[PDB]
Amino acid sequence: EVKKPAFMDEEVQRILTKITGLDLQKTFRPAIQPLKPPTYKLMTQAQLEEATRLAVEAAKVRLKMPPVLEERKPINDVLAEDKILEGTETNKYVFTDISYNIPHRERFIVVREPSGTLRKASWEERDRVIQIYFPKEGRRVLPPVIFKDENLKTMYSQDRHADVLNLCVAQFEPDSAEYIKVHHQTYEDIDRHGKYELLRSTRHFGGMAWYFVNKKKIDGLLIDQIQRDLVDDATSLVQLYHMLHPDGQSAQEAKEQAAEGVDLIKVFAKTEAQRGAYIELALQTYQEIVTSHS
Amino acid sequence: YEDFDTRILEVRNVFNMTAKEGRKKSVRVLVAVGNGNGAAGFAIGKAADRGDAFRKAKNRAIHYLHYIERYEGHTIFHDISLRFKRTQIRMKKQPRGYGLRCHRAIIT
Repeated sequence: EVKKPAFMDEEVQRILTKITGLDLQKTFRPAIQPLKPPTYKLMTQAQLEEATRLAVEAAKVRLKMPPVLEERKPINDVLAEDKILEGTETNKYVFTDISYNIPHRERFIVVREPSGTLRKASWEERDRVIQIYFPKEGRRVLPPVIFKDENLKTMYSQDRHADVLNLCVAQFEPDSAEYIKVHHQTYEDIDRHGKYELLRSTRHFGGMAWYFVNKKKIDGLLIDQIQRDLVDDATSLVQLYHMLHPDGQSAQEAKEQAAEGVDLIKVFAKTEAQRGAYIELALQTYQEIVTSHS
Repeated sequence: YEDFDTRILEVRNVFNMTAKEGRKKSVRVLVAVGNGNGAAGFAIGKAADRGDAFRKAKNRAIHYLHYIERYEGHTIFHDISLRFKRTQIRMKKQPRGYGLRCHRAIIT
């Protein structure tokens, strides 16, 4: 069976990086933090171009995409059931192995319940105690309250989606249900209101496009990419849609006609686009403007 | 010159020895003026009455307006260290939000 493309596949990362884009002004926007007096260097045009090159190297590492993983499976394993200790304790004991050189997902965290059962700690218990003994800058022991639906809606009205996601990466693990719930809610709000520009030149654009492709709702992102004159990106998105859905009618139509460039987007509109009529209209208008002006 | 503000820096009441009062009276006033937009100046006015020394200094300083270059309108372009006679001043360029941490006369 042809392997399903992955998020980290070198081909997918290439397309996702391209559509994301780069903008040294957005990637390195000034942080509202304690400030220090700036330094100054006299540089030639060769030195200045070298410095810009290093800035683009750093902007690449800054735009490294966070992992996209499937939801973890609940831990429900009972190591022992020592019933002699039933009724001798009122509160659960949580024992955590805090040996320094063990990966956190390979640590043993067990719970001795009042009934006497010795069981493995759940995912919610594992993350909480690992924060208490291996505290991570940005993360809090107890889940913050900003992730409540009402609080998240407030952040969305202020167009602070990149912050909601940066907060979800500091607090939650990539495979947790809370992580997926928040990300899928932020991506969904961007879609409904056409706010795709908020996450461009950010590490969160790749996951957003990935989510739309898998959910077969790239119509909005294509219409917005076309209206911004980013039609090379729009074609790459249709290539990613024809890569993760090879047996789709649209992918089979492009093979029949060996479509390339703007042809790929036209094929998608007729075959699998939820709102094809608009994609052609926006695509046609772009062609008219390009042809008429140039 | 409604856009200019005047501030006092020193007021001396000095007495000399003239026949009018035996020991005559004198008021020497140092003032500074500025529009808060890069233009500032200072002058000394002397008179027998304090009110007159204020007018003389205040109107003299408007004729000696320096223009001071501000980096981005909030700070000096670079560190400045100098000695004027026996008084040493040492200024430092600082980021926004730092405020004016200087001698009370320099803040004015």
